[PDB]
Amino acid sequence: WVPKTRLGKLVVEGQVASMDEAIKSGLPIREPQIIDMLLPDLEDEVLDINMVQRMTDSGRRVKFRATVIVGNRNGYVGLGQAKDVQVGPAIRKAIDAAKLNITYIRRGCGSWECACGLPHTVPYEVTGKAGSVSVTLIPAPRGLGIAAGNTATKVLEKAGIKDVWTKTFGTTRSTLNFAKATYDALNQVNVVRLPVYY
Amino acid sequence: SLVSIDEYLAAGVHIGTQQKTQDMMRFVYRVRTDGLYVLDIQSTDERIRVASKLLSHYDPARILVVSSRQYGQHPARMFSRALGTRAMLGRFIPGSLTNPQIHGFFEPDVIIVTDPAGDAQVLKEASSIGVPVVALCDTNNLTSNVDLVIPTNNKGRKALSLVYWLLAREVSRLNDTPFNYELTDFETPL
Amino acid sequence: MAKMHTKRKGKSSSTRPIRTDPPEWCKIGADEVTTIVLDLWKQGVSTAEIGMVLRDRYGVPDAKLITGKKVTTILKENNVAPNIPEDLTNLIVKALGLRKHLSVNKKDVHNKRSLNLTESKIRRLVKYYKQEKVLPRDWFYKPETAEMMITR
Amino acid sequence: DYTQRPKSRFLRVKCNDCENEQIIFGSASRKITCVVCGRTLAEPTGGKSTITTHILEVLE
Amino acid sequence: EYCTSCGIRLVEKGYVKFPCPQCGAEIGRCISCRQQGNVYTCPKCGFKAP
Amino acid sequence: VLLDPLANALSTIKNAEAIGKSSCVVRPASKNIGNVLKVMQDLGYIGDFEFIDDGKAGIYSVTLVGRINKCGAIKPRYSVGTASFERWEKQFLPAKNFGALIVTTSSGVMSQYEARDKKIGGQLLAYVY
RNA sequence: AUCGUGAUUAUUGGGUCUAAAGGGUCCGUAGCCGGUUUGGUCAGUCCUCCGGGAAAUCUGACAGCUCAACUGUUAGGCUUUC
RNA sequence: CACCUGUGGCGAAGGCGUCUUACCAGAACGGGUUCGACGGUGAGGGACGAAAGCUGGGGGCACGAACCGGAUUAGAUACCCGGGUAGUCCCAGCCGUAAACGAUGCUCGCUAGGUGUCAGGCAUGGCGCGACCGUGUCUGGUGCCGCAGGGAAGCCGUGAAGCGA
Ligand SMILES: [Mg+2]
Ligand SMILES: [Mg+2]
Ligand SMILES: [Zn+2]
Ligand SMILES: [Zn+2]
Repeated sequence: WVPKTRLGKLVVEGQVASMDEAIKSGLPIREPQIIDMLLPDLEDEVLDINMVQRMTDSGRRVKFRATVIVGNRNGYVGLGQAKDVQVGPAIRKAIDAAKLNITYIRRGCGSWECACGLPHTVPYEVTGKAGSVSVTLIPAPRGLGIAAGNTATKVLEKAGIKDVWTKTFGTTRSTLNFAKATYDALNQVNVVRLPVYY
Repeated sequence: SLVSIDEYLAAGVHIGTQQKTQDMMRFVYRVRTDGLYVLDIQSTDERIRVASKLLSHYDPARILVVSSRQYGQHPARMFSRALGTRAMLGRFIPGSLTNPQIHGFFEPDVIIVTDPAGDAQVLKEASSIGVPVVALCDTNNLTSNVDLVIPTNNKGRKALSLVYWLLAREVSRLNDTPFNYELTDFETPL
Repeated sequence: MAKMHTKRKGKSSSTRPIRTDPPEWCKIGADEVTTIVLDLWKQGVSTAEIGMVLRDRYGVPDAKLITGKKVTTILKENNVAPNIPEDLTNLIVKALGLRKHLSVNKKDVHNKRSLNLTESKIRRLVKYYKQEKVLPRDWFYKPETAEMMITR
Repeated sequence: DYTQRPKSRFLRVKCNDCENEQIIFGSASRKITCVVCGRTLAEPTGGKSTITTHILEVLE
Repeated sequence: EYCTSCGIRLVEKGYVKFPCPQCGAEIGRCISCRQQGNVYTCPKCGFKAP
Repeated sequence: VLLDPLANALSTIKNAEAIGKSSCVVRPASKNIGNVLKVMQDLGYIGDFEFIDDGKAGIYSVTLVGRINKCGAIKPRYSVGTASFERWEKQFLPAKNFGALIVTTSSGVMSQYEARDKKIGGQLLAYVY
């Protein structure tokens, strides 16, 4: 594998080992073959195989919009989807796109009933809205599980979040918007302004 | 002022545009009767000195300089030769900083824009990659996705040559680079 | 805010400055201004332009700042006030003139609506004043009989 | 600042005939004739009144 | 991680980190404070630019 | 017509925080407005505030130090007892010990943590976090 | 059938430009919502007290039915919102 | 009742274009003017309410449902063309509906900007340095452009479909 950008040269030199220092570098993480060495423990799951099509003069174009979400079950998770003529190349392109979009989300115990403080649930209440699908990340008591959907359980188990209550608004049929709104909520987890004394 | 205000009056630097913006009020000191609003020349030299202090913290071969106008084209090339900075005078490819497989690929650390409104694509590309940019606005410019503002007339040939020579000499003195270029080199061929 | 019956908001306010004291550049006294107010009232001049003529030809910045009393306070103190407020009298006077005009132009429906709006303002003023005991509880605004210029 | 100020200002007009030390408001809505003898100090314009005699000094 | 114009966290993609143009101390800016030109004030040297 | 000045002030603070403006003016100041601003200042969410009188109800020159996320009035001002704060906290607030509810009480106006310490309740006034 | 699903009755907690949906406009009662401010009261409200709010069913444990449900004691709940 | 005429104006909306006069009303603008919360919205209820239609009296140039005739076409009970009644107009009432639309109810505070033009006010340069016209600026309307914001998007965007009451 030939690194191409400055981040690839830095990771091949050994200066950047984990993705946190790469994000601290501030450069664009464009090569899919950098995060695999930075995080060899990356895991992902295909979230749907919804087969799109398209109209032509003679026949009908066919593609696959398979989406795969990537996390590490510790506090890092990312979103990524891709399409191509075959399910294999489509899912592999989605895996390439997802690993470039991994982010670090800080976690704790902000539940009204839970009082542990050790990171097992969302730090506080946040929202994720991709399309009309919206998800609120209300904290949950420890040792309880995710009070969300099956794809929500997959995405939040990839992201490392353990116990959460949620709620869904709008047309929840689109699994792609469900994954993207969960991503938006997790990104709003670590963007709200916290007190300096906390 | 490091250079006398009479020189800025003569060189056309203080001439702006008949219409100004509300965010450019802080760099304007007085409305002229003609319509063209004169900028703050002391503020212009202050911004130039602050940018040269900021540009002196980095090597010239990591800086990026872009320009679009013909009148800003020659002094941009003079800046690129006198510093070694990779300039993009003339037409600009939209995917130079991004698009690693494209010709003209670059991974800078600071961006310089000769005119922020005209060089909008470079501003969007720098904002996408996340590179702070020292810009060169005018009386009818907005500083969106701009880190540092240089209030000078970018539509005057003499003003552009004088401002580019001032920035070049200021940076080259701050970073102890040998600067043997003179303003006639940066002056546009008349 | 919007007006009472037209929603055309406006900001042509009279900007009175923050003055907690009487004038320091004027030699006018409280007795002089109260005498001027009483004489102008006996001439037949309403309180809206009494202060205006005080502030224009005598340059009096405000009667309350110097005398400590507004125009109507001086009017009540000297027994030189009307039995009905000037705003209610003005609205009733305009309504009577508008009704006199509308009794010969029965096609003038726009001014019929204008009369209705002024009637709404008149009932609003009467409701406020009966709330604050300025006018009697049993004296309702009769638009045909008990609406004359001096009501008794 | 945060407080509002009276952009319209007073004057110190001096009477052209009786030399009265009268005071007039600048944005006069009425013909401010002289208090004492015979004069009209300024006429009521919709904006700023047009003064006919000397202004000794514009006040606040 | 804390902007000098808003103080919000630079967890999103597109945060620019740069030293001061007057003293060299690090000053941060977000997309909203950079798209909208929010004035940033350096807490050490007091430098204020648009 | 102006008929909710505390909610207007908190909406202005919300707008100023959303734009990230360090300072903003507060439309006509009130005593409960000053009490809410003082309790919010003691919570550390709001920096500074001064009553600059203008021959009117009075206004504020509030220096927002960038510590809040959203703050509006509580309408209706619900009656609350010492054993009735946690449901309002679970409704408005995002997390335990995160953000406070401005409460008005006969002892004084204060966040519901200090009200629970006082063991006296009353009417909810607002919420800030 | 009915509850939940369904924030598909939505005070919490929905919408109403183009998807069902702003009344043609407007005036306007009951209702409802209401400026800053000194002075007085304390009715809603607030903390507290005292008379109540039958047991039963509810929750937990103890005790005893072999575990169990279940019966008794007991600490809570409801009884509500006088 | 043309051109004049406008991505102008006034009006609660419907709506209003020859001119003169009388009557009336609102607005914005200026205001160290009078008043002191007198305010917003508002189911019921009330008035206004385009055009068509209806009732009674007029008027009828033009236009023009119906109707009659001439073509078109397979047919034409239609488009086309020739006549042309009711009607359009006025006077006195009724009905009370429109895609009565901005498909956006009304009131308030709040929130980057650039950008016409209109009323008023205000500075200044010119103006036969006068009646007048230019640029700047505050306020209130009247349009386009659009960041943030939000929406499913078209989009909206201090004149919200933004954020609260
Ligand atoms: Mg008709
Ligand atoms: Mg409507
Ligand atoms: Zn815990
Ligand atoms: Zn005289």
